Amino acid sequence: LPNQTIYINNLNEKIKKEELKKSLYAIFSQFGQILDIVALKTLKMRGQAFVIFKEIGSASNALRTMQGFPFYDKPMQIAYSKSDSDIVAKIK
Amino acid sequence: MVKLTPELINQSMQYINPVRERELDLRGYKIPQIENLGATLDQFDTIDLSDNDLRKLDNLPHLPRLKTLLLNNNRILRISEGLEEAVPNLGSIILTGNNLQELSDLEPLVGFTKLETISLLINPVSTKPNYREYMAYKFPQLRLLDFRKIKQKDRQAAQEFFRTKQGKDVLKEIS
Repeated sequence: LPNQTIYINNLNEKIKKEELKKSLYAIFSQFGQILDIVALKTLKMRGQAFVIFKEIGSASNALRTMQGFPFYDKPMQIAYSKSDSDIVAKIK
Repeated sequence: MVKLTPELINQSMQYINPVRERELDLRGYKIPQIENLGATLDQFDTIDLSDNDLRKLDNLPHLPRLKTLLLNNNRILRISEGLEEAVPNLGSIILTGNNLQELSDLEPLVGFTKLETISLLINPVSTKPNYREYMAYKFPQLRLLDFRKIKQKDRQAAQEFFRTKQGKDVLKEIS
């Protein structure tokens, strides 16, 4: 069940999404190449993001290392994404 | 291991990244020294030197376009002075996982006029006493430090603290 995409919850909703994405890119760049970041201002993605790494091993290290990190003063809740179909349903 | 050469630059991934900026990927090569970056011809908004073997942040050529430097997981212990003359538009410097030891080692960054984001996570300096307060005071333009905002109240508090006699002594010993 590890996969290349991490799912993050409990993100600070007061942060503008462009800034949120830039900061997510910066903090997660230590783990691997990031192919994309998804963080939309929708109810379905409220307080949430996906970070897609090129390599599964990078996603695993990011999950283990950054679990509970106080990002914009809120501890991140990280998991592997449930499925690619779940990602698609979230952004729809 | 390979050195940073024009050949390496030419073969490396050059692309538009997830935040829509032009990025050069130099990750993972155990590059020991910054050199030959002039060969980029100022094409990049972001240069990613993560997972190399750098001991110094130095030797940057004039690159007005450069806005983000990713330096994760090197061995950096020294930053050269006057780099704002080379990359004046640097907005973010990500130094996560390096070896910067003391607050005084950060003084070379003070000259950057639009440096709004710094990460010094997993560097010994980021656990020193008065770290966040010192950064707010020494870098008044800074907005985001280790992915926590420097808030208005944080700015004011730092300024008021370093105005006091006790605060001035803290500053004196930091030097």
